Amino acid sequence: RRKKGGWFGKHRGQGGSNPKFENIAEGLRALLARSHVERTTDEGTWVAGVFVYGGSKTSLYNLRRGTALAIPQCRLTPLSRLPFGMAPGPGPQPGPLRESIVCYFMVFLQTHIFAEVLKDAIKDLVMTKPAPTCNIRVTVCSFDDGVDLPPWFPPMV
Amino acid sequence: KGGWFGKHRGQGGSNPKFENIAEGLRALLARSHVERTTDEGTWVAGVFVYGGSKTSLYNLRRGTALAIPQCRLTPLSRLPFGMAPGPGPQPGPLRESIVCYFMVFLQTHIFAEVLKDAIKDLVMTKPAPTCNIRVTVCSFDDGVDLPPWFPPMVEGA
Amino acid sequence: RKKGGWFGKHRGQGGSNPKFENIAEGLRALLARSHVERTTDEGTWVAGVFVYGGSKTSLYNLRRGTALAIPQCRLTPLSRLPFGMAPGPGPQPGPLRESIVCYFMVFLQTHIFAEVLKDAIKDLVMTKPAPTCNIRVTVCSFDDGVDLPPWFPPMVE
Amino acid sequence: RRKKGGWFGKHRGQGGSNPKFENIAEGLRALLARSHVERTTDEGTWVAGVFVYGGSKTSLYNLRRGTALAIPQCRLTPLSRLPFGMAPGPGPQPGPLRESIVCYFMVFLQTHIFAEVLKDAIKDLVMTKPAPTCNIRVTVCSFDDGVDLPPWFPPMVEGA
DNA sequence: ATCTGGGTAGTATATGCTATCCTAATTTATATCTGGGTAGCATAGGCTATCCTATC
DNA sequence: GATAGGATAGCCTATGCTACCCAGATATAAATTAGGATAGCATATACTACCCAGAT
Repeated sequence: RRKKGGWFGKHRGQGGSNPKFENIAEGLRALLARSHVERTTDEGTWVAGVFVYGGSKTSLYNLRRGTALAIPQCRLTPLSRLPFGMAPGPGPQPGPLRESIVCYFMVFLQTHIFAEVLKDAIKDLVMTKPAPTCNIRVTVCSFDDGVDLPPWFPPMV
Repeated sequence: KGGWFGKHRGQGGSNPKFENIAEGLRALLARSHVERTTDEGTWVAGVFVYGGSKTSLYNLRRGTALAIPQCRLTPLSRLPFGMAPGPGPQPGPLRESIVCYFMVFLQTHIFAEVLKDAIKDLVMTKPAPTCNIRVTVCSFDDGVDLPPWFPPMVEGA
Repeated sequence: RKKGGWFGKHRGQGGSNPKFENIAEGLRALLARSHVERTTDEGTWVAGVFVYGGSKTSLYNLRRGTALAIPQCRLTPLSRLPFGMAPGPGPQPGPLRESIVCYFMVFLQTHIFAEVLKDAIKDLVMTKPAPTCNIRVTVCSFDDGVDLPPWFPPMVE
Repeated sequence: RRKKGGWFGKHRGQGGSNPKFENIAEGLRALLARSHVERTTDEGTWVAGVFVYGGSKTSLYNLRRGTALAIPQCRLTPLSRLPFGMAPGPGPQPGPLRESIVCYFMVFLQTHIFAEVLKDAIKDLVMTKPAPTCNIRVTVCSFDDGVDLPPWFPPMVEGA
């Protein structure tokens, strides 16, 4: 048939459970269970995370949602396009405002050891799969200053 | 104004306001020479100007585009909620606030930091609707493998 | 439900049967690995193959398969093996003594092709499980002669 | 006359002492005693089978019982029949499995220089006397390999 | 009272979500591919006179 | 004058030959579910000069 609903009542950030994302999250947290890791931090301030890019859009988004479900203590940026970086060799370099076709999403965590573990787990999860999935590159982040947005200084929640 | 002027997504350039903003930036950036370019081509750090407002951020994006040759910009995107004070419990991992951001990648730690510092100081000189701009030293060891194919690489080299 | 009684087929009716058909097909496929004549001009029986061991039914089936595979062979009926000299200088059994192990004997014309048939039967048995592998095969060389010239020309009289 | 039946005690492949079989065995042994040979092997390996055939059924069963008690190490089997073979004429040939009425029984002897002497004795002593028995031609199997020398289970003497 | 820069509506186009087809072990039948056991025709190895010549 | 000697039984011991119909191991096509992915409102920008009032 056609798309079962254009608009589902879910704005940005309204992400529910789904069997595909459920399986992806289960695989990730099984990979994330290979080492003693902490899902959160006491202060819960976002100064680190994971950078994931490359590959097709529909695979990058699914990987983002899977990382979300696997770590309910994470913060995720939306996908967006990319520009073209510096080319190798002394030639005509591209413009700053140009739009590529490569997508990316960013992860906001608290610590960096766990962020490295998450990046490694995502790398393994991608490596287990073919399709555009392997084209999805992953790198690290370290927001030493902060991505501060007032995180409701933790009481009982 | 309004309507499709025929210009596609990502067709902009010089303007006196962004020219002045970039003059201030480079004047701050010219107080100490740094290796603004890298041999490897791929960069090791990015820029994450967030805060202010969408209009101020877009103006600063243009003022950063026309500021240095070693800079390429993503479209502005929004930021995930730290923890929403609206409801009782914590929001979902995907919940995204109204604070915007955009990404431009700079090699080396000092050159990456000074662009953000100049942006902050310039918006501090400006009125307040833009003083709420804060940036972070998002340094990545493994780096980002951006696509280096410049738009004129189809018919030039 | 249907057992096997006297079908009127005397001692010598080598009628085709799918089990014996495929057994013989496999045998002559194995027998096709060497270039040895299946007959001799004078057609005098001075050699053959000796096959024994395993269950009675396996031995009979192997004999029928060798018959169908080589229409230029002569096959003796099955019977029970004797009690050969086992190790141990004790009360050796009677010379007439017979074991519970069955056997059948093949009468061919030459000896090189007889050894080829022996090896082919060995391989054919070896590629099988069940009591089939219990079947043993050894060679024969009737240098004296099992000659018995018939006087009945069954083709026309 | 005095034809009978019923159980007579002894089982399959068991010799007996009868004057006729005694005389046949004495003749064979006397022929076999003209030249000493290794009637058995130091490891008990038989490399020469025996294929007494021909004659008639009764004259062959009696020859079997006569050869039972004349040779130290022999492995005579129950009697069976023989395949037909050739056909009268160049072209036609009978079936492969077609078996004639000439009977035989298998024996085994160690070494190739005692099996031939057994053949000669079991041929002459039983053919150069009875008309209906003058057709037991022997084709003692002169193998170049071995057979199942120990086809025996541990319960020797039908005991332990 | 002009400066002044500095933010700023009003469209084509890329998104966070929710929807809809190739594949990939994963069973799972599906045929095979050989071994049991089925009887008259044949078959052993025992018997007390039978042998009947066949033989002295 | 019995016997050489095959041969003579006939039920005892129990062999097998012809051909199979079942009784399972053993590959092996074919499904099969299930895990990947590919898609629409409603927002989000980029570009559009221009407004347009701080800001004196």
